Amino acid sequence: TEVVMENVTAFWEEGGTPVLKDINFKIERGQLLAVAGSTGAGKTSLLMMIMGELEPSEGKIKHSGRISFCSQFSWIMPGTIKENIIFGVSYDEYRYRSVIKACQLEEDISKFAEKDNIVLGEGGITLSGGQRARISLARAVYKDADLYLLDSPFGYLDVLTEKEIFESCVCKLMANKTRILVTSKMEHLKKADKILILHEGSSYFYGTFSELQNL
Ligand SMILES: O=c1ccn([C@@H]2O[C@H](COP(=O)(O)OP(=O)(O)OP(=O)(O)O)[C@@H](O)[C@H]2O)c(=O)[nH]1
Ligand SMILES: [Mg+2]
Repeated sequence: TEVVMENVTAFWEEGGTPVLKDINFKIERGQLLAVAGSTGAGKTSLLMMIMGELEPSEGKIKHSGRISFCSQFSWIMPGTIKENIIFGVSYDEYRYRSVIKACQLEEDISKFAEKDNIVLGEGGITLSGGQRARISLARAVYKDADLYLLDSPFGYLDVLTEKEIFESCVCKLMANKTRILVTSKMEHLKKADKILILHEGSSYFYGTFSELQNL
């Protein structure tokens, strides 16, 4: 197994109300877990626990190896679009090209005279919300890691573009990788190996899309 939570309860503030309550799941190596639930349900907090920023007050957690995290808040640092995606990782042309293709960024980049050397975050280009989101996703996917934590990475994208990038990037390009995707969309839950729906910190549902269909 690659990631396990067993009877996990946790608090952001001692004496407070629990942000996660008796959470249980298991992800095998290479599987996809979809994490869903309304605002404040605890989805980002669950990712923070995997990254060691929140410790459990009850229960056990298993995870090993390097993590790549994509925040639900897209961000850019001053530098080229290539520098933002590589972000200090060693460069490889094939790997880089495959990521920008999977994130539909080749279309955006081809329109600039400077191509991948277009400068972001320095007052020149003003990126759209969807461009910043796809760049942030590409940055997280380019990093080599054992576990990918993709926190609602499809911000500002229309539903067809989100569907296409879910398929090209999360399902195809990342097919061999252990993935946790915070998402609410039906196709993503249907394609996931497991689904965890959180509600006010509790497990609203844990299982497969097919199991939920049969209910
Ligand atoms: O650092 C933190 C983070 C979160 N919290 C508190 O943990 C609770 C869950 O906060 P989350 O940030 O985990 O919820 P979420 O990801 O499911 O919500 P969305 O992004 O979809 O909007 C929230 O009630 C928050 O106030 C803290 O107290 N401190
Ligand atoms: Mg969140």
